[PDB]
Amino acid sequence: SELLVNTKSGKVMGTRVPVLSSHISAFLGIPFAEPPVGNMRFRRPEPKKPWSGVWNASTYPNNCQQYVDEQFPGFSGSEMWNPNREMSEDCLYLNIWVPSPRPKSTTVMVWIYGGGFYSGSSTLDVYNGKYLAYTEEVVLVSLSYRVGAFGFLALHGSQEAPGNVGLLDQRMALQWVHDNIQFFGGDPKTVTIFGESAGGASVGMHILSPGSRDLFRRAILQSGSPNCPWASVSVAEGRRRAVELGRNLNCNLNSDEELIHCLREKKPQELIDVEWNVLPFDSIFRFSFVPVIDGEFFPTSLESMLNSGNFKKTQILLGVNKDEGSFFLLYGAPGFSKDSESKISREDFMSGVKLSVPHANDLGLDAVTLQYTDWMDDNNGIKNRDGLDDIVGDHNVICPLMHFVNKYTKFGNGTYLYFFNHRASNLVWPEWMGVIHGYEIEFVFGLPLVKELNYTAEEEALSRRIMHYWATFAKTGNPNEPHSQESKWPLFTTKEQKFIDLNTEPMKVHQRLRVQMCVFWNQFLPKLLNAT
Amino acid sequence: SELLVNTKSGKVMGTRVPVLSSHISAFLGIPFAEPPVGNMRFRRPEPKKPWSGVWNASTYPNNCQQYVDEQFPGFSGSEMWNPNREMSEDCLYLNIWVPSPRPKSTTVMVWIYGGGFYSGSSTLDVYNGKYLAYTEEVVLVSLSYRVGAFGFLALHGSQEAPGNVGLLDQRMALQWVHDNIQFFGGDPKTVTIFGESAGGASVGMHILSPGSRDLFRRAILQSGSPNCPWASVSVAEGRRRAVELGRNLNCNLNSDEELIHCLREKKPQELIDVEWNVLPFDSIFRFSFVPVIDGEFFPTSLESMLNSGNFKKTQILLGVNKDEGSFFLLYGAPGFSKDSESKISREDFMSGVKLSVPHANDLGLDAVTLQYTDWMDDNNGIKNRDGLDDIVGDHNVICPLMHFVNKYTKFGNGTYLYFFNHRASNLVWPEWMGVIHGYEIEFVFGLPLVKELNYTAEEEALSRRIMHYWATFAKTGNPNEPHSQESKWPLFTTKEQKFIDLNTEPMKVHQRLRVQMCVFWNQFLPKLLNAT
Repeated sequence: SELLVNTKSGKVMGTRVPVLSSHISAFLGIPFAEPPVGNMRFRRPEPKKPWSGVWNASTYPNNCQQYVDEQFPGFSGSEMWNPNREMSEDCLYLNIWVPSPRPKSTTVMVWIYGGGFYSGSSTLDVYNGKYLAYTEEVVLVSLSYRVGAFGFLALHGSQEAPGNVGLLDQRMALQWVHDNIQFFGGDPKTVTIFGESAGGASVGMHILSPGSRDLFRRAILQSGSPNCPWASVSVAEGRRRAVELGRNLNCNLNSDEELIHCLREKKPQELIDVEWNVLPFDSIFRFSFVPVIDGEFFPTSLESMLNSGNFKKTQILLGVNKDEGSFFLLYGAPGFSKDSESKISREDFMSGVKLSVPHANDLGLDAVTLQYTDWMDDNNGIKNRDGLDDIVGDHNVICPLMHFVNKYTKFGNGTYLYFFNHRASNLVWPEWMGVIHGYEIEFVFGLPLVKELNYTAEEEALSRRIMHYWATFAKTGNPNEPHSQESKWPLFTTKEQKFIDLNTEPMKVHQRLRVQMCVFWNQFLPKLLNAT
Repeated sequence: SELLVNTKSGKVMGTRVPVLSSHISAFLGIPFAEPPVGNMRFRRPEPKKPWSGVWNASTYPNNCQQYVDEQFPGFSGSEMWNPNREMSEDCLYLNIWVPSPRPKSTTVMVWIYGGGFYSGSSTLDVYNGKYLAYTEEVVLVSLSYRVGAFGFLALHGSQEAPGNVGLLDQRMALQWVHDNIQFFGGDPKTVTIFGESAGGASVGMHILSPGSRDLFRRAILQSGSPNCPWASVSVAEGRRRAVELGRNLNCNLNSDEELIHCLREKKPQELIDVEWNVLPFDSIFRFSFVPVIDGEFFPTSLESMLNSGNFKKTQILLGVNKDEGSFFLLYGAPGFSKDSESKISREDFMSGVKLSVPHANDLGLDAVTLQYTDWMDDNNGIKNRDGLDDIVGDHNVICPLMHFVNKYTKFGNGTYLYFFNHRASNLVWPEWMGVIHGYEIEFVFGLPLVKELNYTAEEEALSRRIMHYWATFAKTGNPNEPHSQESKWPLFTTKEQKFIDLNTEPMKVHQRLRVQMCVFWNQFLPKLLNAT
């Protein structure tokens, strides 16, 4: 049967699903690890023990335990990111969408969801891989991994809670794909891992980590890179936060043994209820439990690795959205509201700057403020709001990605850069937020092809182009069709640094994406903070 | 006789001079101080002893001893600034242009020449006051003062060479005007002192100094302010430079007494030949012997004085030229040449930055470079050349003047600001230098009214407007005619900060002259250098 597959872990039974008036096979909720529960909480994952009989893979699995956004109850804009399944620590599963008839050896794409390492689900409607699998004829896989304290609590030196276990979950899933995707018609030697935000950072982390490199062929990074200021912490800061977490739950802190034991006795929601209390600074775009530079998963500092070419050399495709910062300002900066234009005063502007660059001394804050202020019109509410939006996006997403791309490109085999600036016609978020963090995802997964979702004809066209770029890149290492007559997406080189815009207008090639600001965030500010 | 005047110092005989087909009286070379020679070198000036008989004031006096620019022998562009009379330490004289018939009590204007405190002459063709005196019907006076070591060698604590004696020369001349201008038809209660560059800084210094304030009514500052980074030094740096000067001439350095005695035995040219060797840094727009914050002429620091309103409160008219820095780059920065377009490489750009801000540490140099670099086109030779031109002008002239104007305006009785951006059609300097430091002077003194000098009709018109603005301001404290139909030069206020352009086009009012850069030079950079 087309829905029956015998893998190395056992047999699996999928289900037939309708898609754009046709059908494809879906294998949902396939386990790739032993349930990380009880004494296994915080530990590295262990391979799923093979099973007898047939595993029923017709329904989505549970979502990993996580903080749930209740800022706007009932609002689709925010609830579309919340878990849509029961939460459980027993959540290490993967999903596979296979074309019909089942291929023999076709290109594979593995999606790694984002969510700031503190949230995320492989089961969201926006991640439904059936459209992409069907349209581009690829085997689409979406994995899952532990988030929050569950996946990143880090007490370096201890083997009970070493940290980075969430990244190891991802790796274990990639290992399963490498070992079993051939039975689903996928080519294990042609897998492209791709992800957004924390997922994009994760992809970059696997490119860097010696232990992950051999498990995939190519990579795509959307709005995220390994070197993002929020993507990782030192073992010292990791340790400090783990201890403070224990302190919030009145745990014995005399030893790692007692802290870890005390934390493993807590219900999941108990850890989640105090998760945010361990941040060192009053900040925005900063998350509690994230990857840690441990000297194991990451041999040395990310910067030294990028400088010496200590990473997988292959082709990469990556980019960012025009307004990455608006989401974080709406949720935590004074002056911003979902239902107002959020025109910002000078007061709130400087308050926002302090929140956006928490690690900066006064001189640093002044440098940022000057860099983003138009002194011929400093009380312009719209300029202050947009200036703040740019600061958050440049510092947290764009400039770090540009640093990565430039460092990677010196040793890589091919780079393709994009700048997504189309605001969906059916967005429910206010206009001031612009092209929001994460909203290019729906175009990548082809939601605009479904009439009932209410996108325009140009947005369907844009979605098909993007899906085809992504899949052709996954297949060949070049998003462009060899003999196409269509406009060509140029290769990003150290010299020209070309990139293209991604919207419904005719392709436009540019150069040096936000260089002016990035030189500020990547060269000057760091120098200033280190000297003062 | 119209050419005979009996002053408190004695009688003077002037001469009749032709001007634009008419005539006026001229009293040239009137002594206002005892010749500061011999044991008087470096000392404060003493009043000129009254004389019997008639002083022949029909010819220009000698020019004070000074360094002479020989960079372009024969070239009018540079030689028009060199002394046009015999040089001599016996040079403290003043000149007066009086309308005919002689007025009874008319507005007086006293010109104070610039020249970086190391050069300058009251006798240059561009300072011929006959045009302004004649056209606007004002009594025009031009004074002189000691420059270089002769006027600013400073060994604080010593009374033999206290410093600031060049400023005291100016003051003594202003004292003579106050005491005697009534005999020439001038109103001693309506005198406006005005000057360019070091002369403008001087004007600002008299506004600040308690001992000078009562000697004039209003002031005009052209391309210069008291707080300019090159206009003054501490008593410590002054002392240090005086000692190094002595060291260049192999003087006994055991005591001030011996140093001063050794210096007074040197011929003038001996001091001038080594004057430039005492600068602390490899620099541009920095001069050896300048005014010193002595606690006497200047009660406290200039900044504390400006902050507490410790200065003469009256009306002021001031402004700058579009390209103040080009002159200094041509003469001392790598890559610039008089006969080439001077397109600058990245190499020479950063070399120029180091030369322009000598006091800056590496972080400071980086801050400047980033502030003036277009990273989307960093190898653009024209952008680098112009960027450097802007740096020199903003740091040395414009931003310091904007700081002064904003601080002064809080306590003053009326401010009028201008931005001179017309490049004379007959300029001999290359095009890349633009609207050069000092080239608004010829329009202020009305040279464009003389056909033989080859200016256009619009430049004659511009000159008349400017002369009329200057003279009407001198007379009333407002450059505008009460019931004129002409376009009005708005008052600069703390709130609106309005200013006008000065060119051959219809008047255009603007606001916040180069605020973006000035906030960098007046608030940020100083904070950076103090913290690091």
